[PDB]
Amino acid sequence: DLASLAIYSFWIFLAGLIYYLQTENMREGYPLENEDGTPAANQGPFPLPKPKTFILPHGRGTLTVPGPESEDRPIALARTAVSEGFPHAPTGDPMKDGVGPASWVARRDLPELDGHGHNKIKPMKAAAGFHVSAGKNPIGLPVRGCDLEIAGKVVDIWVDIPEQMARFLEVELKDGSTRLLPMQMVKVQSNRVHVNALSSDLFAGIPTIKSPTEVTLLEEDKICGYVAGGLMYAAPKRKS
Amino acid sequence: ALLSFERKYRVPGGTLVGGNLFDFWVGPFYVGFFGVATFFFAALGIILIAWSAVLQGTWNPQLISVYPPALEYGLGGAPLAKGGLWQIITICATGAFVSWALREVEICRKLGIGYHIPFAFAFAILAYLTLVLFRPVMMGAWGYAFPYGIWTHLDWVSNTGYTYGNFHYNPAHMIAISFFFTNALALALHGALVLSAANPEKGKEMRTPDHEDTFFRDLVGYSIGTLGIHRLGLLLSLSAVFFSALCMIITGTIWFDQWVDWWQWWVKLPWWANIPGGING
Amino acid sequence: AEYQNIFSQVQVRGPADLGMTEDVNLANRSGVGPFSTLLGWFGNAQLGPIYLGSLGVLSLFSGLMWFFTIGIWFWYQAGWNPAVFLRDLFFFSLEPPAPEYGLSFAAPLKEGGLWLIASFFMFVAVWSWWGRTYLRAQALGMGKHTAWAFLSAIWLWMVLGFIRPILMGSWSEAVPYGIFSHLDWTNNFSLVHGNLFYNPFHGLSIAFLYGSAGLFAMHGATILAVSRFGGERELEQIADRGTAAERAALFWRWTMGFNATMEGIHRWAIWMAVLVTLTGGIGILLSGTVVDNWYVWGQNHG
Ligand code: BCL
Ligand code: BCL
Ligand code: BCL
Ligand code: BCL
Ligand SMILES: CC[C@H]1c2cc3[nH]c4c(c3C)C(=O)[C@H](C(=O)OC)c4c3nc(cc4[nH]c(cc(n2)[C@@H]1C)c(C(C)=O)c4C)[C@@H](C)[C@@H]3CCC(=O)OC/C=C(\C)CCC[C@H](C)CCC[C@H](C)CCCC(C)C
Ligand SMILES: CC[C@H]1c2cc3[nH]c4c(c3C)C(=O)[C@H](C(=O)OC)c4c3nc(cc4[nH]c(cc(n2)[C@@H]1C)c(C(C)=O)c4C)[C@@H](C)[C@@H]3CCC(=O)OC/C=C(\C)CCC[C@H](C)CCC[C@H](C)CCCC(C)C
Ligand SMILES: COC(C)(C)C/C=C/C(C)=C/C=C/C(C)=C/C=C/C(C)=C/C=C\C=C(C)\C=C\C=C(/C)CC/C=C(\C)CCC=C(C)C
Ligand SMILES: CCCCCCCCCCCC[N+](C)(C)[O-]
Ligand SMILES: CCCCCCCCCCCC[N+](C)(C)[O-]
Ligand SMILES: CCCCCCCCCCCC[N+](C)(C)[O-]
Ligand SMILES: CCCCCCCCCCCC[N+](C)(C)[O-]
Ligand SMILES: CCCCCCCCCCCC[N+](C)(C)[O-]
Ligand SMILES: [Fe+3]
Ligand SMILES: [K+]
Repeated sequence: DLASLAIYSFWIFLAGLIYYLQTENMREGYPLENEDGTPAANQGPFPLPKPKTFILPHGRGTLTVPGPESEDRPIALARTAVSEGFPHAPTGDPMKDGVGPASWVARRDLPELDGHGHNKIKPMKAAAGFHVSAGKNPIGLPVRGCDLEIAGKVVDIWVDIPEQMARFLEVELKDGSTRLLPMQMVKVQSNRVHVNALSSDLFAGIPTIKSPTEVTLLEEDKICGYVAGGLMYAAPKRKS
Repeated sequence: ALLSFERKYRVPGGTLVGGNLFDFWVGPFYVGFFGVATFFFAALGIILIAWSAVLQGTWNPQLISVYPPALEYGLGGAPLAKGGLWQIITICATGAFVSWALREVEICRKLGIGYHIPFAFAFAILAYLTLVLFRPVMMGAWGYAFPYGIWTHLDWVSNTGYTYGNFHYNPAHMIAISFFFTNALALALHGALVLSAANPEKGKEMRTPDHEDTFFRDLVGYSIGTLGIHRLGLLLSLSAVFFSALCMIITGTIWFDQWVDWWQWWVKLPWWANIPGGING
Repeated sequence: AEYQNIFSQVQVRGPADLGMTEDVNLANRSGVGPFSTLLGWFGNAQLGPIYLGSLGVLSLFSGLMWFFTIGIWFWYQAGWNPAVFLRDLFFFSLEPPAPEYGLSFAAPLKEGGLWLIASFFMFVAVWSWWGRTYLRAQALGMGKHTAWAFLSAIWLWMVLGFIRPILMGSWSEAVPYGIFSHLDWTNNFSLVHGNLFYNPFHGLSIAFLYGSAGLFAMHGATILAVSRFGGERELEQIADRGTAAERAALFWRWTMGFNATMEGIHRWAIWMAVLVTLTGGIGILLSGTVVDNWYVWGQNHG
């Protein structure tokens, strides 16, 4: 009957839908590789889809995927075993080298832009009309790391203009330079901002931005990666 | 085999138990101590289900069914073939699910991400436990739990529901359903919105999140925003499960009559109880 | 302890955002509403503007009239007594014509006619709201994913109120307008068709419904977990994959052995959700038209 036909057709549709969905989700990261960067022998049963091209706004070009994959940066790790599937040890200081949970991707070294082509994120001092509208204003608070020592002080908030939200705290260190801290990695308290991921001595090693009133996607990745990496790599200097 | 970008993240560390002893992968899968624990609990549980099938006399996946002890056993143990297997399989399931969650926690730690995913999963675990552990214990017997079979668990859902009349009238169930439906509505809208911006009309440039906010303001006068919508899907999905668990935990324990009758507390409030007219006068 | 990014710690506000212009007729946007600090702990604080063209006004007027037609029936059933109106609010019901009227428009106001009027208004409200989801996307140069998704919901609604009654040859088959009565209708529908648990389209619909909650819990949780690297800026992660997108992928690859992309997760999402009402509408449409009893149908596989 008709119900039998409908249910049989539906499962055929669903198998086709799943094939389409899985292949769409292979537009990044594939083909799979061995640990040494060469193509793996076993790619599995789904082939790569035909490329699509996204047209990016404001003259930034296009992206075509899938396309040739590469890291575009050195990776300071080495095998710890003679066969596949074991961890790779940092060959230096993993925080400075940007590996493990301190990792960063070689994103475009330009700022993300809003829909009018202005910088998406700006220090609040240069964002006209923007101010703190609720909650404890962090500006002026001392900033404490997980060693319980003061690492610096908050001198601004960087804000997402189109979405109206706090993205980073700008923190000045003892030497008078500043660093960005991801808003999602600080706790604003009544008398301080507390940063569990980093001990005070690691603040200076947070990657710097090249221009003081904008941050490029590359730089946001280095900064956020470095701070998150501290949860694993500053664990010896943390504490209670 | 590794995704093209994967190697830099495969460093040592993050384990909760065992240091480096189980810090490795098998293909794509991370192991860890809790991966070993998962494999053990799951393997045992699956073996025991296969045995329960031999004892039941079938291999058809649509008939295999492991039933908990009948009610006469209360909270005691029961022979294997008469509820005991269920009891052990359930311990194994709990073991495997909790172990899955803790293994997710290890993966979070190695990757330097938040713990939100295992936290969310724990809500599914708590719903499962409400049905097989908490509610049975409070009601005084394992036999109030559901059986492990594809169609038999549906018989349990139907029989349990209609024990209280039309189960639609359980008010915590109404709230639960509201969250499930709202969740799906939000999921449809979120997926469509992102895709409608990433994949604009032919030859146009990708839209921005400013356009996604704009689309929603234009449509309904409000846009929750890109951070908000992810908060929202999380809240709606977890609230739906919270209220599911709640609607069951109260049923057969604090309320055990027909759910339709619970609503009489509103109808009978003194100020309008006796006014003639309407449906209830 | 560690901040979790469920609620914001600090709100910021700037000039009201009037939005992108693209091909939109600006004469038709309102001005901004108030700002809600309350909302702003969780999402955006800003309310409005909204767009209100001719279609918008039609949809709103029609929808209001649907709602008021029902409410006026409720006041009548209440004997115009406010106390009875509130006491019995969930028990009132505006019911479709009896089966003897078939698909005719001939039933008196009190015994079906008013249900039809309320329904006509709903039909206009929803379909003009649909045209609006298409047109607001079009004016901004956006894909039509929202209107396509909304159409899957419309399908179940249309089946329940309009297509299934038409094929069964009577309006008495349609859902009544009331809180409790629509639940009674739903229970009854299942009993009358031999228990919907045996309808395979209903089981699929459930699997997608539960699947939607699983996936949004997974996906919402995942984005929040990588929000420390800008994860929720999904369109730019699509355009230019960052460490947020990579860590998210790998969480899942390591956990369950495969993973999505930042764009493709949204394709898993839209389909998981639309398959709920898609499968659902099919299931309901077949009930009584082609299959009188799902237990019986299931015994015959076909
Ligand atoms: C799927 C099979 C059944 C069905 C079975 C059930 C079951 C079972 C339950 C509901 C529940 C609901 N159903 Mg129903 N319901 C059906 C089809 C519908 C249709 C329709 C087709 O137009 C509507 C409008 C509703 C509406 C409703 C709401 C009263 C409620 C929560 C819905 C929600 O969260 O969704 C989306 C969420 C949104 C936020 C968008 C919509 C917002 C509002 C709430 C909808 C307006 C409805 C009405 C005008 C409100 C009047 C309130 C006062 C009288 C003023 N149902 C079909 C016929 N429905 C739950 C409930 O609590 O009932 C008491 C419940 O447990
Ligand atoms: C005749 C039946 C009654 C009725 C009787 C009941 C009964 C009885 C129950 C419900 C419950 C529910 N009802 Mg009801 N309900 C009715 C009608 C409805 C209608 C409707 C439109 O009419 C709707 C929408 C609902 C919706 C709901 C939900 C609130 C809830 C189910 C989800 C849940 O608990 O998730 C929770 C999620 C889980 C339990 C899954 C847990 C997963 C675990 C952690 C992991 C599994 C791993 C797996 C084994 C791995 C395999 C390995 C492979 C690699 C994949 N009901 C009718 C009136 N309803 C249930 C509820 O609240 O339960 C708490 C419940 O018990
Ligand atoms: C939640 C409230 C009720 C319940 C009420 C219903 C109702 C009503 C329906 C189902 C249906 C299903 N239920 Mg149930 N179900 C319950 C609890 C469970 C549990 C559990 C471990 O707690 C499991 C594993 C299942 C599993 C199932 C599937 C067989 C089916 C589709 C689910 C789905 O797609 O979800 C979403 C999926 C995910 C989030 C991931 C997908 C997981 C896969 C599909 C699960 C396969 C599990 C496998 C068969 C178990 C074998 C274990 C082996 C030893 C490995 N239910 C409780 C008792 N369930 C539907 C059906 O068609 O039944 C025949 C149906 O109509
Ligand atoms: C005793 C009850 C019966 C039962 C009888 C039914 C009946 C009858 C139906 C379902 C349907 C469903 N059942 Mg059932 N079902 C039972 C038990 C269950 C159980 C369980 C036991 O755990 C579960 C989990 C479910 C789950 C489900 C859902 C998967 C499915 C509805 C999906 C949906 O999103 O609809 C909600 C979405 C909509 C209704 C779309 C509405 C869209 C329109 C366009 C919105 C208009 C809004 C309006 C204008 C108001 C605006 C107000 C605003 C504020 C502006 N059922 C038992 C066996 N079930 C439905 C289905 O598809 O079955 C296959 C259905 O018709
Ligand atoms: C894929 C399936 C899921 C789905 C998807 C979905 N729904 C959608 C869409 C999509 C993709 C939309 O694009 C569309 C939308 O605009 O979303 C914001 C919509 C929508 N889904 C809606 C509801 C809805 N969806 C539901 C379900 C689902 N939607 C499924 C789970 C349900 C359930 C679960 O029952 C409901 C109730 C609406 C919010 C919206 C469609 C809006 C619409 O059609 O409006 C017509 C009506 C009006 C314009 C006005 C109605 C009048 C009000 C009732 C007035 C009440 C208040 C008033 C202030 C009272 C005044 C009285 C005083 C005088 C005292
Ligand atoms: C809390 C919100 C929703 C949700 C969230 C959620 N689920 C999740 C997660 C999250 C955040 C994960 O991180 C985790 C995951 O890895 O997904 C890919 C998961 C998951 N949710 C799953 C299933 C699932 N979730 C469900 C529901 C939900 N999950 C909620 C609606 C359901 C329903 C609704 O029925 C099911 C079936 C799994 C795919 C996965 C967890 C996998 C896991 O724990 O692996 C370890 C265990 C095994 C590999 C096998 C154990 C075998 C047992 C020992 C024996 C079988 C006993 C069982 C009781 C038989 C019952 C069968 C019958 C009922 C038919
Ligand atoms: C406070 O008092 C006032 C007066 C101010 C207002 C109060 C109002 C109240 C209390 C309103 C309450 C409304 C309620 C409770 C509404 C509940 C609605 C529900 C639960 C609806 C559920 C399902 C409805 C469905 C499936 C409807 C489907 C309808 C269609 C598909 C439309 C079909 C169109 C038809 C039949 C018309 C065809 C006509 C022509 C001419 C072709
Ligand atoms: C049996 C096969 C049916 C399942 C196919 C589902 C694909 C739906 C998506 C349509 C998008 C088409 N595309 C790639 C040209 O954009
Ligand atoms: C319905 C549940 C989700 C559908 C399952 C699709 C799983 C695809 C597995 C892809 C294998 C990927 N890889 C890279 C390991 O080859
Ligand atoms: C004493 C606790 C009472 C809580 C029960 C209320 C359940 C209502 C369900 C939510 C939908 C509300 N509604 C009908 C206005 O749409
Ligand atoms: C924008 C999301 C709208 C949230 C409302 C969803 C319907 C839930 C039903 C009533 C919720 C009752 N609760 C939990 C607040 O007590
Ligand atoms: C009769 C109801 C049918 C509605 C089904 C429409 C599915 C829409 C889901 C999005 C797919 C659209 N697109 C353009 C990506 O192909
Ligand atoms: Fe998303
Ligand atoms: K400023």
